[PDB]
Amino acid sequence: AVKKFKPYTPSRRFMTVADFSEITKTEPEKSLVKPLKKTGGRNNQGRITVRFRGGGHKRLYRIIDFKRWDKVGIPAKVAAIEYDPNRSARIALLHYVDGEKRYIIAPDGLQVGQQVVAGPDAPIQVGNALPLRFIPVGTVVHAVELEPKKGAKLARAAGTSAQIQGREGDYVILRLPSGELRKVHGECYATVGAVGNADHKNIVLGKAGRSRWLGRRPHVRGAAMNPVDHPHGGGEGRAPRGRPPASPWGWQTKGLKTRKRRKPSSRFIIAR
Amino acid sequence: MKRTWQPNRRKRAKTHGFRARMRTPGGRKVLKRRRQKGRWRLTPAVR
RNA sequence: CGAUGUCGGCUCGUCGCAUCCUGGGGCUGAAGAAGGUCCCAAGGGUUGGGCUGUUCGCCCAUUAAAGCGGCACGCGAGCUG
RNA sequence: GAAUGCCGGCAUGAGUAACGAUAAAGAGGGUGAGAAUCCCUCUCGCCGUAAGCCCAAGGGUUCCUACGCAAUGGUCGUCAGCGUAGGGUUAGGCGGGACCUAAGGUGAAGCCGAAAGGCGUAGCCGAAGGGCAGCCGGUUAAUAUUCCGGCCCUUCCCGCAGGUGCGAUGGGGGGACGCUCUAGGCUAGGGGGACCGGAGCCAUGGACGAGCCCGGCCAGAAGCGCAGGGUGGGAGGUAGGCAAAUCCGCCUCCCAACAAGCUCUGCGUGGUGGGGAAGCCCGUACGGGUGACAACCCCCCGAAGCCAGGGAGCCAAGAAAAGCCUCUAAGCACAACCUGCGGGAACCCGUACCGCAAACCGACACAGGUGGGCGGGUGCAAGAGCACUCAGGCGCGCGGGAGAACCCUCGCCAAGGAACUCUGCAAGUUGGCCCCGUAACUUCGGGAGAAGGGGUGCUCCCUGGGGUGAUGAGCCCCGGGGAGCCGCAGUGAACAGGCUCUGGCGACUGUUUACCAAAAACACAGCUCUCUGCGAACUCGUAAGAGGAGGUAUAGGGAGCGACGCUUGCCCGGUGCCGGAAGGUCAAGGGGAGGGGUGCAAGCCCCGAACCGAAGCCCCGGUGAACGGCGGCCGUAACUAUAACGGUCCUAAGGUAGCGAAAUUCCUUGUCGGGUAAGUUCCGACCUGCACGAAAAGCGUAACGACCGGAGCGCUGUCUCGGCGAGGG
RNA sequence: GAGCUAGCCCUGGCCAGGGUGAAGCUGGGGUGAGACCCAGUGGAGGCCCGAACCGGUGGGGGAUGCAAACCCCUCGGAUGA
RNA sequence: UGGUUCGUGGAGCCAUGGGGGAAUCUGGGCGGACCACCGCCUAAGGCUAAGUACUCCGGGUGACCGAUAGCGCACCAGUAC
RNA sequence: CGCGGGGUGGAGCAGCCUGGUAGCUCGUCGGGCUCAUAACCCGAAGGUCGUCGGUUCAAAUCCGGCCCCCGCAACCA
RNA sequence: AGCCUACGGGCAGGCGCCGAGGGUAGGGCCCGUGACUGGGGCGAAGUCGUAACAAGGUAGCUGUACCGGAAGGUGCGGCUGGA
RNA sequence: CGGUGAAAUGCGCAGAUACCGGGAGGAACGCCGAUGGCGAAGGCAGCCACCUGGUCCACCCGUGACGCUGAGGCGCGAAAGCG
Ligand SMILES: [Mg+2]
Ligand SMILES: [Mg+2]
Ligand SMILES: [Mg+2]
Ligand SMILES: [Mg+2]
Ligand SMILES: [Mg+2]
Ligand SMILES: [Mg+2]
Ligand SMILES: [Mg+2]
Ligand SMILES: [Mg+2]
Ligand SMILES: [Mg+2]
Ligand SMILES: [Mg+2]
Ligand SMILES: [Mg+2]
Ligand SMILES: [Mg+2]
Ligand SMILES: [Mg+2]
Ligand SMILES: [Mg+2]
Ligand SMILES: [Mg+2]
Ligand SMILES: [Mg+2]
Ligand SMILES: [Mg+2]
Ligand SMILES: [Mg+2]
Ligand SMILES: [Mg+2]
Ligand SMILES: [Mg+2]
Ligand SMILES: [Mg+2]
Ligand SMILES: [Mg+2]
Ligand SMILES: [Mg+2]
Ligand SMILES: [Mg+2]
Ligand SMILES: [Mg+2]
Ligand SMILES: [Mg+2]
Ligand SMILES: [Mg+2]
Ligand SMILES: [Mg+2]
Ligand SMILES: [Mg+2]
Ligand SMILES: [Mg+2]
Ligand SMILES: [Mg+2]
Ligand SMILES: [Mg+2]
Ligand SMILES: [Mg+2]
Ligand SMILES: [Mg+2]
Ligand SMILES: [Mg+2]
Ligand SMILES: [Mg+2]
Ligand SMILES: [Mg+2]
Ligand SMILES: [Mg+2]
Ligand SMILES: [Mg+2]
Ligand SMILES: [Mg+2]
Ligand SMILES: [Mg+2]
Ligand SMILES: [Mg+2]
Ligand SMILES: [Mg+2]
Ligand SMILES: [Mg+2]
Ligand SMILES: [Mg+2]
Ligand SMILES: [Mg+2]
Ligand SMILES: [Mg+2]
Ligand SMILES: [Mg+2]
Ligand SMILES: [Mg+2]
Ligand SMILES: [Mg+2]
Ligand SMILES: [Mg+2]
Ligand SMILES: [Mg+2]
Ligand SMILES: [Mg+2]
Ligand SMILES: [Mg+2]
Ligand SMILES: [Mg+2]
Ligand SMILES: [Mg+2]
Ligand SMILES: [Mg+2]
Ligand SMILES: [Mg+2]
Ligand SMILES: [Mg+2]
Ligand SMILES: [Mg+2]
Ligand SMILES: [Mg+2]
Ligand SMILES: [Mg+2]
Ligand SMILES: [Mg+2]
Ligand SMILES: [Mg+2]
Ligand SMILES: [Mg+2]
Ligand SMILES: [Mg+2]
Ligand SMILES: [Mg+2]
Ligand SMILES: [Mg+2]
Ligand SMILES: [Mg+2]
Ligand SMILES: [Mg+2]
Ligand SMILES: [Mg+2]
Ligand SMILES: [Mg+2]
Ligand SMILES: [Mg+2]
Ligand SMILES: [Mg+2]
Ligand SMILES: [Mg+2]
Ligand SMILES: [Mg+2]
Ligand SMILES: [Mg+2]
Ligand SMILES: [Mg+2]
Ligand SMILES: [Mg+2]
Ligand SMILES: [Mg+2]
Ligand SMILES: [Mg+2]
Ligand SMILES: [Mg+2]
Ligand SMILES: [Mg+2]
Ligand SMILES: [Mg+2]
Ligand SMILES: [Mg+2]
Ligand SMILES: [Mg+2]
Ligand SMILES: [Mg+2]
Ligand SMILES: [Mg+2]
Ligand SMILES: [Mg+2]
Ligand SMILES: [Mg+2]
Ligand SMILES: [Mg+2]
Ligand SMILES: [Mg+2]
Ligand SMILES: [Mg+2]
Ligand SMILES: [Mg+2]
Ligand SMILES: [Mg+2]
Ligand SMILES: [Mg+2]
Ligand SMILES: [Mg+2]
Ligand SMILES: [Mg+2]
Ligand SMILES: [Mg+2]
Ligand SMILES: [Mg+2]
Ligand SMILES: [Mg+2]
Ligand SMILES: [Mg+2]
Ligand SMILES: [Mg+2]
Ligand SMILES: [Mg+2]
Ligand SMILES: [Mg+2]
Ligand SMILES: [Mg+2]
Ligand SMILES: [Mg+2]
Ligand SMILES: [Mg+2]
Ligand SMILES: [Mg+2]
Ligand SMILES: [Mg+2]
Ligand SMILES: [Mg+2]
Ligand SMILES: [Mg+2]
Ligand SMILES: [Mg+2]
Ligand SMILES: [Mg+2]
Ligand SMILES: [Mg+2]
Ligand SMILES: [Mg+2]
Ligand SMILES: [Mg+2]
Ligand SMILES: [Mg+2]
Ligand SMILES: [Mg+2]
Ligand SMILES: [Mg+2]
Ligand SMILES: [Mg+2]
Ligand SMILES: [Mg+2]
Ligand SMILES: [Mg+2]
Ligand SMILES: [Mg+2]
Ligand SMILES: [Mg+2]
Ligand SMILES: [Mg+2]
Ligand SMILES: [Mg+2]
Ligand SMILES: [Mg+2]
Ligand SMILES: [Mg+2]
Ligand SMILES: [Mg+2]
Ligand SMILES: [Mg+2]
Ligand SMILES: [Mg+2]
Ligand SMILES: [Mg+2]
Ligand SMILES: [Mg+2]
Ligand SMILES: [Mg+2]
Ligand SMILES: [Mg+2]
Ligand SMILES: [Mg+2]
Ligand SMILES: [Mg+2]
Ligand SMILES: [Mg+2]
Ligand SMILES: [Mg+2]
Ligand SMILES: [Mg+2]
Ligand SMILES: [Mg+2]
Ligand SMILES: [Mg+2]
Ligand SMILES: [Mg+2]
Ligand SMILES: [Mg+2]
Ligand SMILES: [Mg+2]
Ligand SMILES: [Mg+2]
Ligand SMILES: [Mg+2]
Ligand SMILES: [Mg+2]
Ligand SMILES: [Mg+2]
Ligand SMILES: [Mg+2]
Ligand SMILES: [Mg+2]
Ligand SMILES: [Mg+2]
Ligand SMILES: [Mg+2]
Ligand SMILES: [Mg+2]
Ligand SMILES: [Mg+2]
Ligand SMILES: [Mg+2]
Ligand SMILES: [Mg+2]
Ligand SMILES: [Mg+2]
Ligand SMILES: [Mg+2]
Ligand SMILES: [Mg+2]
Ligand SMILES: [Mg+2]
Ligand SMILES: [Mg+2]
Ligand SMILES: [Mg+2]
Ligand SMILES: [Mg+2]
Ligand SMILES: [Mg+2]
Ligand SMILES: [Mg+2]
Ligand SMILES: [Mg+2]
Ligand SMILES: [Mg+2]
Ligand SMILES: [Mg+2]
Ligand SMILES: [Mg+2]
Ligand SMILES: [Mg+2]
Ligand SMILES: [Mg+2]
Ligand SMILES: [Mg+2]
Ligand SMILES: [Mg+2]
Ligand SMILES: [Mg+2]
Ligand SMILES: [Mg+2]
Ligand SMILES: [Mg+2]
Ligand SMILES: [Mg+2]
Ligand SMILES: [Mg+2]
Ligand SMILES: [Mg+2]
Ligand SMILES: [Mg+2]
Ligand SMILES: [Mg+2]
Ligand SMILES: [Mg+2]
Ligand SMILES: [Mg+2]
Ligand SMILES: [Mg+2]
Ligand SMILES: [Mg+2]
Ligand SMILES: [Mg+2]
Ligand SMILES: [Mg+2]
Ligand SMILES: [Mg+2]
Ligand SMILES: [Mg+2]
Ligand SMILES: [Mg+2]
Ligand SMILES: [Mg+2]
Ligand SMILES: [Mg+2]
Ligand SMILES: [Mg+2]
Ligand SMILES: [Mg+2]
Ligand SMILES: [Mg+2]
Ligand SMILES: [Mg+2]
Ligand SMILES: [Mg+2]
Ligand SMILES: [Mg+2]
Ligand SMILES: [Mg+2]
Ligand SMILES: [Mg+2]
Ligand SMILES: [Mg+2]
Ligand SMILES: [Mg+2]
Ligand SMILES: [Mg+2]
Ligand SMILES: [Mg+2]
Ligand SMILES: [Mg+2]
Ligand SMILES: [Mg+2]
Ligand SMILES: [Mg+2]
Ligand SMILES: [Mg+2]
Ligand SMILES: [Mg+2]
Ligand SMILES: [Mg+2]
Ligand SMILES: [Mg+2]
Ligand SMILES: [Mg+2]
Ligand SMILES: [Mg+2]
Ligand SMILES: [Mg+2]
Ligand SMILES: [Mg+2]
Ligand SMILES: [Mg+2]
Ligand SMILES: [Mg+2]
Ligand SMILES: [Mg+2]
Ligand SMILES: [Mg+2]
Repeated sequence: AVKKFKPYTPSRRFMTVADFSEITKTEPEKSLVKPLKKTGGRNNQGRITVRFRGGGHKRLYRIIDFKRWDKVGIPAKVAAIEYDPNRSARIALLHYVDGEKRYIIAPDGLQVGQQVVAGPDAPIQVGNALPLRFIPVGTVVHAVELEPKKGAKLARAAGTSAQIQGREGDYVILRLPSGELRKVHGECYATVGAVGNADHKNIVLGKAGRSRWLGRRPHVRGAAMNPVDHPHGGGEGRAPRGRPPASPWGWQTKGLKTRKRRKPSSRFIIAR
Repeated sequence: MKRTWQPNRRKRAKTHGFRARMRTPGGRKVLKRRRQKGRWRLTPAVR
């Protein structure tokens, strides 16, 4: 349940902050993990590439175990649920009985002291990683690989979930959070359970401040630019965009599909 | 009000310096053009 | 067109008369008072506000009257804008 | 002889404008060929969270002294930041380097590019960040944490003395961190004192008095003392920390739970060293002496600074590396490393001076700009605000008279109060604190400082709380009640809201046309559409590579709308986009019916129709919070008027809700109603909407606005309608 | 050529003094348990007044200027985009 | 595709980026599509003086200048600024 | 004052470009159905094609002139 | 600073609180009134349609929601005052 | 092929309708079923488990008048509607 404010100043009657009750008494982070400073940058080697980024609070990166085949059959116990500012979801600190400490994406219902195992064994309960080959049909799964032994690259944001629908030979088909039925390999590891912190959907920023704090700089409409800047720009008061709506670079923005149709990955995709 | 020339030995040396001219092939001709006409100073005198 | 600043207001005026008043006068369908119209007459005077950027105009309260025009639609090396 | 010609010279305006903040000068005396302008003294004025001190950048001899005044100085000049010459900058501890890393730059391996060159892991470079050992005084005309004096430290290298498995750029810990609010004890700084030490002074009516005036400090090893920060100690087992570890990490019983103990700071006191006024006397620009054998004590206020890696709360979740401690690997365990002592060795660069400005950036000795620290006292509730004033520094490098117009900047005014005017533009009224008291509306926060009021000084009396002192006096912080005094007036000077009612737009804080526009424009939280399943879409680049992102549909891009409430209607005919293994057309290519050129012929060379031939287009469907569009003419009801009703025509469908003479209305100052004595503006209505209308959104909406309009109260030189006075010209 | 200007990255600094008083904590109340209501504490916020600081709203001055954007009064923000 | 006078032209020759792809004297290219005849050369490796171009440099000469001319500089000029 | 569309039976539209034909729907008139009306069924009439000319053998039709009606335009100072 | 007939007294007079009332400012309730506007009742033979009463020719009524010149229609659920 | 009183719109030679096989998803639970049952009403239906309330019978065991109603308040409250 996201916690709300009273209108003692404007832009707090709408502002909403996430419930931080599941974050246990581990508010500062864990060294020997998180060894990296995050490189702040909006631009590649010079020019800006993705527009309207900059500012925002300073962040240290938490390194996350997406390769859960490192520790097959080696259990761990959850000792912390922590805040990762690099992500929409929360992270969980695993103490392996092996002795090594690792961060993981924190699923829904995962509580502290619960132990979690990875591998072909490690029964079907939240937090455990298995290959998609062994997980029963109809179960809910996150942290899914698309190709085996390349890293978890699916169903990682808050509240997201992928559902196993069936098998075709050595491939398993998944309903992805978009609704796309994608046919991904059987040996791809994937962590059972939904992601959780699904209330990230409901948080209202209240003001421009919380966007600037997250590094979202003000987005400028093409209607208010000039014909040298944007296709929509120019004219006297509030031109109605005078053409099929386009990007600053000319490509149309409403309906024009932009994936390569000749992709080799198109014969693994079934739905929207 | 604040004007254009806000001096800095660091900036002047690292921008208009001999070791900066010698990196780029464009700045190498700046030295060629100045030696061939007889400039007493190929570089802004930075101290 | 190698530059003649444009409306309106303000300040300062000055001139024409085909005269709004005051002065003189003929006719009147002028009894008297108040009028009408025409002639002589410019010496002087020709209000304060509401609306509008406005000139003009419509109003309000008066007045002897609340005149029309010219002067680069007088006047920005005088003002405003 | 002309080209607003080029170059140089000299004229006119003209002894005219000006001489650079209205902080302000007067006299006496020196020097001097020459003094308003240089030096000295007395008097006056100005700054004083600076116009005063200390740094950094930048400037580069401007610093000090001697001799000088051609030019520089907006005048003069004996003066100078000016000319000639000489002198002056002293570091193991300050800053930087023989240390480290951040962004970024660079770059062996590697990738890429016609060439030049573009990337790029490790590494290297890269600093107000991390690390690291000096405090107090005195000397020079000019340097000092640099020289000197006292006290105190840091690295090495070489020796002896005592310990231990020693030992890496490798493993681990630590370094190491946000914002806001803050608790305890200190310190910096400050106020008072009958106490202590001092030259001196009793003036002009009074005072020989706990009188006046001035001063009552600084640093300081170990040891203590007081605050405070960091840390648990054993045993096993151990697959992880890319070899190995006894170290770290993970389990499992035992022992404390705590600063008890180990360190580590800070602050006092500490052997001892040093400083030390006012006033008086002199040979200088400047300092010297005595005052002193100086005293060097006690209270109170007290930080934003210290203990510091303190605590609490919150979300927007808060550098890296080296030094440092520990662990082992080669090797080595005669080596080596640790602790204590002794001796010796400690290099390079900066160091003057200006430094909110006459020395920097503005062509100028330019009213502009320039980052960090100290920035005293008194009063006003507080405060870096305001007024005066310590220390300190200035009177701004043209002056002297006059007392016109006119101008700037001021001050005041009879009666009237906006009649001024585009507009109360400007100017004025209000103005601090305490206490009453406060409407519609409201999103229940607000609106609110609504509005509108009252008290404000001084003296005397009684009396309630705290803080530091022991519960007490004292010093300080807040209060309550009573009785009186004076003036026109008590925030007695300076700093310090005019208020209300009602509309438009925009929700709001915010951004914008450096240098005529700050807005109703932009942005904004939030809504919707659409693309993108990850070597994502999109963006830069030929490429490599990179952003997106060390992200993964609750994510990322693009587009529009722009809090919030109630809503967003019909048209897919044309355009865009989306979906259609049919069909038509369709280029290269395949294919060869058939024909041509040469050969004596094998042959060689040309064309060349059926037919097979993609995307695209045509065709078929869909789609509006995609581009867009959303009718005309007639007649009809109990008087007149109008038309709920009907007829016909066309369209892809013919504007629904909600608004409406509006930021939209031409005719138009439309017509009614309200405000006025009078209202082309304003407000409320009607609807004949030239030419509103639903995300280029529609209608509303509390709060908000240096936005735009209308009105009213208070007040006023805006005006009737001017007058007087002041200072700079 | 980014020593002016715009944006972003790395690393430091600055924001006197007052007001208002959100969440949360303690106690009392309420209930069958709650919701919730009271005080006391607490000190939130692109909150309020207002210096430094950052701007540049209205007017006046300036116009071969002190100044190729200045000066005076007035004014906005001033813990945050 | 480029070069050549050749801009697709009857478009050869000479180089080529792309696809297919031989032969060794009875072998191969060329003589401006092409075919026959008649002739000329012998590709898919390389080197090679001299004659030719220029004038930082020294000399000779000038119906060249003579300090606003002649080089931007006759002068300590690529200086001051 | 300009540019281009239109005036056709009582109403609303066709027919014009390509001349010899004026058609559609409603309405009017007469008769059916009903008890009567509306609805419906059957059968009829009705147009100087805005006026003035000239073109042709012949004009709603083609060409000019006026009178009406509709739409756009009327800018830069 | 006055006047008194028996004076550490009396009167006149002065000051102070309260004070009817007048003024200023903001609220509460009520009454009249206003261009225009909503709906109501009645009125004469007006216009449009036929919703309900007979299975009223679509059984009716209802709460709600949306739409339509208007009765009204339709969606969801309910009722017997219907079969 | 759909559909109807009859038709039309519509769907389909791009391969519809009818048939088979597999897959996805959502809603409601046929037969039992009733003139039934349960609940204070609204209302409640495939099956399983857990947590849970009301209620009936016998035995006449204990308390022993603790009882009835109920303005307020409080909770529940079909369908439609709202975030
Ligand atoms: Mg680290
Ligand atoms: Mg880079
Ligand atoms: Mg670069
Ligand atoms: Mg935008
Ligand atoms: Mg624009
Ligand atoms: Mg551009
Ligand atoms: Mg364009
Ligand atoms: Mg363009
Ligand atoms: Mg002209
Ligand atoms: Mg001329
Ligand atoms: Mg006359
Ligand atoms: Mg007369
Ligand atoms: Mg007369
Ligand atoms: Mg008479
Ligand atoms: Mg007469
Ligand atoms: Mg006016
Ligand atoms: Mg005129
Ligand atoms: Mg005149
Ligand atoms: Mg004229
Ligand atoms: Mg004129
Ligand atoms: Mg002028
Ligand atoms: Mg004028
Ligand atoms: Mg104007
Ligand atoms: Mg103006
Ligand atoms: Mg001539
Ligand atoms: Mg000449
Ligand atoms: Mg000229
Ligand atoms: Mg000249
Ligand atoms: Mg002269
Ligand atoms: Mg003179
Ligand atoms: Mg003159
Ligand atoms: Mg003069
Ligand atoms: Mg003068
Ligand atoms: Mg001066
Ligand atoms: Mg003398
Ligand atoms: Mg420095
Ligand atoms: Mg320096
Ligand atoms: Mg200089
Ligand atoms: Mg010099
Ligand atoms: Mg000097
Ligand atoms: Mg001298
Ligand atoms: Mg001189
Ligand atoms: Mg000389
Ligand atoms: Mg001079
Ligand atoms: Mg000067
Ligand atoms: Mg002399
Ligand atoms: Mg000198
Ligand atoms: Mg060395
Ligand atoms: Mg060395
Ligand atoms: Mg180094
Ligand atoms: Mg290193
Ligand atoms: Mg190369
Ligand atoms: Mg490089
Ligand atoms: Mg380095
Ligand atoms: Mg370095
Ligand atoms: Mg450093
Ligand atoms: Mg440092
Ligand atoms: Mg140091
Ligand atoms: Mg000095
Ligand atoms: Mg010293
Ligand atoms: Mg060891
Ligand atoms: Mg070591
Ligand atoms: Mg480490
Ligand atoms: Mg390390
Ligand atoms: Mg001290
Ligand atoms: Mg002290
Ligand atoms: Mg004494
Ligand atoms: Mg005396
Ligand atoms: Mg003292
Ligand atoms: Mg001490
Ligand atoms: Mg232990
Ligand atoms: Mg190991
Ligand atoms: Mg403790
Ligand atoms: Mg000590
Ligand atoms: Mg002394
Ligand atoms: Mg002295
Ligand atoms: Mg802390
Ligand atoms: Mg390193
Ligand atoms: Mg240590
Ligand atoms: Mg020095
Ligand atoms: Mg110095
Ligand atoms: Mg300073
Ligand atoms: Mg200067
Ligand atoms: Mg200078
Ligand atoms: Mg200048
Ligand atoms: Mg000066
Ligand atoms: Mg200033
Ligand atoms: Mg400054
Ligand atoms: Mg201070
Ligand atoms: Mg002070
Ligand atoms: Mg006082
Ligand atoms: Mg104050
Ligand atoms: Mg301070
Ligand atoms: Mg003063
Ligand atoms: Mg002084
Ligand atoms: Mg001066
Ligand atoms: Mg006076
Ligand atoms: Mg007056
Ligand atoms: Mg008066
Ligand atoms: Mg008045
Ligand atoms: Mg007026
Ligand atoms: Mg007037
Ligand atoms: Mg106004
Ligand atoms: Mg004003
Ligand atoms: Mg006042
Ligand atoms: Mg009110
Ligand atoms: Mg209001
Ligand atoms: Mg309030
Ligand atoms: Mg008040
Ligand atoms: Mg108000
Ligand atoms: Mg007094
Ligand atoms: Mg105490
Ligand atoms: Mg104290
Ligand atoms: Mg008083
Ligand atoms: Mg004031
Ligand atoms: Mg308003
Ligand atoms: Mg308006
Ligand atoms: Mg501007
Ligand atoms: Mg400009
Ligand atoms: Mg503004
Ligand atoms: Mg919205
Ligand atoms: Mg790039
Ligand atoms: Mg590209
Ligand atoms: Mg990439
Ligand atoms: Mg990245
Ligand atoms: Mg987006
Ligand atoms: Mg999106
Ligand atoms: Mg918009
Ligand atoms: Mg907008
Ligand atoms: Mg509302
Ligand atoms: Mg719409
Ligand atoms: Mg359409
Ligand atoms: Mg379409
Ligand atoms: Mg279509
Ligand atoms: Mg279509
Ligand atoms: Mg298509
Ligand atoms: Mg072909
Ligand atoms: Mg062929
Ligand atoms: Mg095709
Ligand atoms: Mg009628
Ligand atoms: Mg009709
Ligand atoms: Mg409609
Ligand atoms: Mg309009
Ligand atoms: Mg008025
Ligand atoms: Mg009126
Ligand atoms: Mg009116
Ligand atoms: Mg109105
Ligand atoms: Mg209207
Ligand atoms: Mg609009
Ligand atoms: Mg729209
Ligand atoms: Mg809008
Ligand atoms: Mg509106
Ligand atoms: Mg709105
Ligand atoms: Mg509003
Ligand atoms: Mg505003
Ligand atoms: Mg604002
Ligand atoms: Mg207003
Ligand atoms: Mg005046
Ligand atoms: Mg005067
Ligand atoms: Mg004067
Ligand atoms: Mg810059
Ligand atoms: Mg910059
Ligand atoms: Mg505060
Ligand atoms: Mg509270
Ligand atoms: Mg606060
Ligand atoms: Mg604020
Ligand atoms: Mg504000
Ligand atoms: Mg303020
Ligand atoms: Mg400061
Ligand atoms: Mg600034
Ligand atoms: Mg201004
Ligand atoms: Mg402006
Ligand atoms: Mg101005
Ligand atoms: Mg304000
Ligand atoms: Mg403020
Ligand atoms: Mg060619
Ligand atoms: Mg060719
Ligand atoms: Mg050609
Ligand atoms: Mg050719
Ligand atoms: Mg080839
Ligand atoms: Mg060949
Ligand atoms: Mg050939
Ligand atoms: Mg040949
Ligand atoms: Mg030939
Ligand atoms: Mg040949
Ligand atoms: Mg050869
Ligand atoms: Mg060769
Ligand atoms: Mg040659
Ligand atoms: Mg020569
Ligand atoms: Mg020359
Ligand atoms: Mg000569
Ligand atoms: Mg027609
Ligand atoms: Mg027609
Ligand atoms: Mg009939
Ligand atoms: Mg009938
Ligand atoms: Mg023009
Ligand atoms: Mg134009
Ligand atoms: Mg007595
Ligand atoms: Mg009395
Ligand atoms: Mg009273
Ligand atoms: Mg009263
Ligand atoms: Mg009273
Ligand atoms: Mg009275
Ligand atoms: Mg009253
Ligand atoms: Mg009341
Ligand atoms: Mg009323
Ligand atoms: Mg019915
Ligand atoms: Mg019926
Ligand atoms: Mg019925
Ligand atoms: Mg219903
Ligand atoms: Mg319907
Ligand atoms: Mg029903
Ligand atoms: Mg019935
Ligand atoms: Mg029945
Ligand atoms: Mg099937
Ligand atoms: Mg579905
Ligand atoms: Mg039960
Ligand atoms: Mg019994
Ligand atoms: Mg429901
Ligand atoms: Mg719903
Ligand atoms: Mg709705």
